[PDB]
Amino acid sequence: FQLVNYTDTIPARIMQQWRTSDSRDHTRVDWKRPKYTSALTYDGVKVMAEA
Amino acid sequence: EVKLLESGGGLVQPGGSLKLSCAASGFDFSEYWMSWVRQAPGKGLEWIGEINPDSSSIDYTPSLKDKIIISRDNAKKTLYLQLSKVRSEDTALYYCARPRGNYVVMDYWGQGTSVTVNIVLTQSPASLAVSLGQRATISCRASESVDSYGSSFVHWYQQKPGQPPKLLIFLASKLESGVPARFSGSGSRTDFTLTIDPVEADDAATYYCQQTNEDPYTFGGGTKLEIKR
Ligand SMILES: *[C@@H]1O[C@H](CO)[C@@H](O)[C@H](O)[C@H]1NC(C)=O
Repeated sequence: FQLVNYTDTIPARIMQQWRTSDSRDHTRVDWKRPKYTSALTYDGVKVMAEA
Repeated sequence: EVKLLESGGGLVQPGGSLKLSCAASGFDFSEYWMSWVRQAPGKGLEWIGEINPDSSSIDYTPSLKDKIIISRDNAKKTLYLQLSKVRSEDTALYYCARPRGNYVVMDYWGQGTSVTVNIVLTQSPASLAVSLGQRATISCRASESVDSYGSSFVHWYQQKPGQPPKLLIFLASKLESGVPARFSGSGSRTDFTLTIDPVEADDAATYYCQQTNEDPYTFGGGTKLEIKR
């Protein structure tokens, strides 16, 4: 089962946004093997922000 | 593995145009960002610019915008740098590199090509001679606080004469892939320290510690390593 299509337009836009925010200065622990829990974390913080 | 090869360098007349290509192999250039950085002969490095995979935002320095153009090709996985109206300051070594600000583990710099027409990071010492099989120590002092969110975003690289600076140590506590277990890093918030154990003969180069925590992204002064015999 798959939840996140990483190449779909709004998800790949979010992907490009955090890749650019990485490549501008720096962030924490690295990438290229993602997790769906991090996607749920991002979407839950977006839920709290919209609320 | 990750491999980058630059081509098109050499000599160029003053006032003309120049196009340098950089081919990649072993990774996906259509997702990973690219960067280009110049280095004068005998001086420190200087970041020319960076470009994303989708070719939507290409950033550069504010003082070299009218003479640099960065493009890329994800189908051929090759980056292209175009320079117009070259001057006497254009005689330098350019270097194409993978995303170094983005991913510290996937940080890798290509060989580059030679073209012939406040945070203060102090290295310690300027020059030292260590024998083979020993352990050398190189210190670095920062004028401002480079610590952010618990991690010290400082990279330690080694550049030789004719060889590009390979990213040896990332984030002051992790060793890069491909390099053997012969270099470690430590320090705290004003003083960083790179240790080499054991000392080999091929490690005789110039070590540089560079921090990119905030603007401006400075580079180290350069500390040469001499192998005793
Ligand atoms: C998932 O992404 C691929 C790659 O672009 C696309 O071809 C496909 O239509 C997408 N599927 C959905 C359901 O969006």
